[PDB]
Amino acid sequence: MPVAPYWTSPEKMEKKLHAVPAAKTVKFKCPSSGTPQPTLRWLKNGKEFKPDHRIGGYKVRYATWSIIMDSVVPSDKGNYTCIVENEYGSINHTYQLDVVERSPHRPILQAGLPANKTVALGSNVEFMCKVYSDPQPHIQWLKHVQILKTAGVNTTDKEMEVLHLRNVSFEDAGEYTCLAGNSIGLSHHSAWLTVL
Amino acid sequence: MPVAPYWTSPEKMEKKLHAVPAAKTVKFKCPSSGTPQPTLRWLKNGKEFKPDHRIGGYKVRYATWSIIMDSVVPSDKGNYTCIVENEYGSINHTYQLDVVERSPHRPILQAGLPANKTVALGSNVEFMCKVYSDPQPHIQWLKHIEVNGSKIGPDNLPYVQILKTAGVNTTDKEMEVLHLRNVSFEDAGEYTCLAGNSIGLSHHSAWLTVL
Amino acid sequence: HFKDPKRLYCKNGGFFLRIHPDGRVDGVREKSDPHIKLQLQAEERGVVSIKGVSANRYLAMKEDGRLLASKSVTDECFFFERLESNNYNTYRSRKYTSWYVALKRTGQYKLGSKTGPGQKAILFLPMSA
Amino acid sequence: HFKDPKRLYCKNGGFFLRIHPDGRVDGVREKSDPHIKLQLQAEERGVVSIKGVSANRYLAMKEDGRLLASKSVTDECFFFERLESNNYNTYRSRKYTSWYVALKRTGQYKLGSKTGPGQKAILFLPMSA
Ligand SMILES: O=C(O)C1=C[C@H](O)[C@@H](OS(=O)(=O)O)[C@H](O[C@H]2[C@H](O)[C@@H](NS(=O)(=O)O)[C@@H](O[C@H]3[C@H](O)[C@@H](OS(=O)(=O)O)[C@H](O[C@H]4[C@H](O)[C@@H](NS(=O)(=O)O)[C@@H](O[C@H]5[C@H](O)[C@@H](OS(=O)(=O)O)[C@H](O[C@H]6[C@H](O)[C@@H](NS(=O)(=O)O)[C@H](O[C@@H]7[C@H](O)[C@@H](OS(=O)(=O)O)[C@@H](O[C@H]8[C@H](O)[C@@H](NS(=O)(=O)O)[C@@H](O)O[C@@H]8COS(=O)(=O)O)O[C@H]7C(=O)O)O[C@@H]6COS(=O)(=O)O)O[C@H]5C(=O)O)O[C@@H]4COS(=O)(=O)O)O[C@H]3C(=O)O)O[C@@H]2COS(=O)(=O)O)O1
Ligand SMILES: O=C(O)C1=C[C@H](O)[C@@H](OS(=O)(=O)O)[C@H](O[C@H]2[C@H](O)[C@@H](NS(=O)(=O)O)[C@@H](O[C@H]3[C@H](O)[C@@H](OS(=O)(=O)O)[C@H](O[C@H]4[C@H](O)[C@@H](NS(=O)(=O)O)[C@@H](O[C@H]5[C@H](O)[C@@H](OS(=O)(=O)O)[C@H](O[C@H]6[C@H](O)[C@@H](NS(=O)(=O)O)[C@@H](O)O[C@@H]6COS(=O)(=O)O)O[C@H]5C(=O)O)O[C@@H]4COS(=O)(=O)O)O[C@H]3C(=O)O)O[C@@H]2COS(=O)(=O)O)O1
Repeated sequence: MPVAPYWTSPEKMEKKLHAVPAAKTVKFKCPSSGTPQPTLRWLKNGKEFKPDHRIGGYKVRYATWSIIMDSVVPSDKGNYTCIVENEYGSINHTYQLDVVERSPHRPILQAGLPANKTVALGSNVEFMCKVYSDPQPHIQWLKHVQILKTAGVNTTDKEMEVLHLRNVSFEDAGEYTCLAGNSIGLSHHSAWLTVL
Repeated sequence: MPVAPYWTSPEKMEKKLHAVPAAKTVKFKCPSSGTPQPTLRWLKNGKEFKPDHRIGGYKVRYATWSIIMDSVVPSDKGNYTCIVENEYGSINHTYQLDVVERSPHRPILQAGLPANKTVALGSNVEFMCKVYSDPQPHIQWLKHIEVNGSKIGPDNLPYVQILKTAGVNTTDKEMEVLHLRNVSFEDAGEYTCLAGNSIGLSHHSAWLTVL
Repeated sequence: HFKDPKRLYCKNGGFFLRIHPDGRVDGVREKSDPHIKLQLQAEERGVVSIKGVSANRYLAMKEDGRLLASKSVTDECFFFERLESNNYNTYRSRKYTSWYVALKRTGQYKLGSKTGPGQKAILFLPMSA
Repeated sequence: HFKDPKRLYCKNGGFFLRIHPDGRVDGVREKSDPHIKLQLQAEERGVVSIKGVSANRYLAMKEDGRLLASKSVTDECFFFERLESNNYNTYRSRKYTSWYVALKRTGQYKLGSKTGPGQKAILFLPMSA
């Protein structure tokens, strides 16, 4: 009694995108059936996959129509397609794997910024601060202290990377600091404003 | 027809010690059977385990008599015991989990070492270098030379003299300390402790002042 | 980039946190959904507001522990963003300090009052956009 | 610490690399084994000798790809120690550059001539001692 391969557990195939942090073990399954019993094969980005194609390789448990990847890494990012097929038909599902590396550290400020600037009395000057940080960082501008700018709903990160000092005076002369910190630590870069 | 719980797949319980690097997903299983169907529970170091006991918690698949721990960390190091039991008996196996944190970076030298030292002519002096490195690091001691008032060679590299090199003939035991016996105005100068692994190179210098 | 929008992929089922223009909050697996682009802003070290870019609303958790997005900010739109040791993020309400933002494996949120440290619904993975 | 001995736990079955005093090389899962304490020494950046402390011999891979431990060092006792992207280590023979040190899931080594990048046999986890 011929029957083309078919998904036996279609619901456990709903999650097409698997985003995980590195090293996490990932397993994709294609529970299917059909007589005569269908064969199961996998494809990484359309091409033919093979155990030696990744460290530790892959493990295929036909018993559960699944493929397993131990300690996944950026190199594994891609599309994986399972192909269940017998003599009377074929079916296939495709999962998307995305591996995320997290940078759990205090914010990092672009070296060199802000930059010392010497300007004419009354001029206009703008200081810059390029911040990097996985967790949402909180930037704040200081004058040596006097808080001059602080990230938040009132002052979004859009405008926090640049401090504008309009029509300066001998008073505005001094050291400014860009302080940015997240829940892991604090980082800051200073800079000197020289007014003539 | 009563039957005490029993291991159905004893072979896949052979590996009692699971050593892995952090974050790796760990899964312990205790494939067993018995009628009436036995219950499955787990224990971390004898005490009762509970999902809120670890971030992300754990997942138990009775379907396969397994416990799963995603992204494991040092805090998870310990003994894990599964207890399968019904009314006519109980069985239990215990796995050992050990997590190793890896440091994939060029070696790191203890700040401050080696240390500048000013000494009397003829004295004895020893420089020190504390290195850290997951991958086996290769330490080497150098002395910076000047072939004239020139401390730099034509290729824009520094004239140096290898003084000590890690290896089978000079094991890491004695590599963290450089001994300069009975110094002379010649020995005066800058010494460098260079250590590097497959990821990068690190070095700390220091000045020897002889009077 | 901290300044670019992000999508919040919840570990529990792969649902992206979504803010509807009407204020409803739930999840969608579809990466192309027009309401999953969120602008996370820090109000201070470790504390953020989560703003649905398209809906132009803020994710806020009410006292009963239900989610929704206000048109204007309130003390209930602030959460402790924490990069857990498993590398997933957790958004714990700074107001009702024991509850997190979470999604059920069905694409609907989960009452903070029902959220907890060992749960998969609380884990989120920030993704560029 | 890089100066203290280490045990090399092979991902393939949890076997610790062991060097017998007579030169035989294989694996043992028993962490208390008296012959699994190894002294890894660097001969230079990324290259190490692996010496069984007890056996007082060096792990060397012969041309046919079989392992054994010499009483004295030879150009065949040097391997490229590499911390792979998945956090396990691989000891690739510097001489027969395409082969690795590995153990079968049965506790015996695996001929270098049969070792390869995608294999679990080559992955090792260094552990303190
Ligand atoms: O689901 C679940 O549950 C899971 C999932 C996941 O993964 C996880 O989770 S987490 O969380 O952790 O992540 C987990 O996992 C786990 C699992 O589960 C477990 N499992 S159970 O089931 O138990 O439970 C574990 O696992 C384990 C096991 O073991 C398995 O599993 S199963 O079940 O499936 O089984 C797996 O396994 C695997 C392994 O590992 C691998 N390895 S590597 O390294 O590679 O990577 C693979 O393997 C392979 C190899 O090859 C081997 O092994 S080793 O050790 O070495 O490595 C083997 O092999 C073999 C073969 O087979 C044989 N063949 S037959 O045919 O028999 O079949 C051989 O033999 C042959 C022949 O025969 C000979 O001859 S005589 O005389 O003997 O006869 C010879 O031949 C020839 C030659 O060749 C020549 N030369 S030339 O060159 O020229 O060519 C001359 O000389 O001459 C001669 C003669 O001639 S004739 O004609 O005869 O041929 O040789 C050979 C050949 O080859 O050919 O033998 C071999 C060996 O020996 S030697 O010699 O080579 O040395 O086996 C294999 C295979 O393939 O199989 O793979 C495997 C499988 O695969 S899959 O698919 O499955 O993947 O896995 C494992 C591991 O470890 O992993 O455990 C796991 C882990 O985890 S824990 O936690 O536990 O830690 O869960
Ligand atoms: O095959 C294996 O052995 C296997 C082992 C490995 O873990 C893994 O391999 S690995 O190497 O890749 O890691 C792999 O795991 C995958 C699973 O196999 C796969 N399952 S599948 O269906 O076969 O494909 C999938 O599993 C996840 C699923 O969501 C689900 O699987 S299922 O088979 O059971 O359906 C399962 O759900 C969990 C859920 O995630 C837990 N949520 S929590 O927040 O962390 O606590 C938990 O849910 C609780 C909650 O309290 C609750 O909220 S929630 O949002 O739904 O989660 C909800 O509340 C119910 C309420 O209780 C009801 N009241 S009652 O009637 O009185 O009971 C009612 O009011 O309705 C409420 C909600 O209804 S609603 O859904 O409509 O909104 O439910 C509960 C509850 O306990 O059910 O627990 C459930 C059940 O857990 S379990 O008992 O089955 O273990 O588990 C999932 C999971 O494991 O994460 O994905 C796995 C890995 O994928 S990935 O994330 O790593 O990428 O294979």
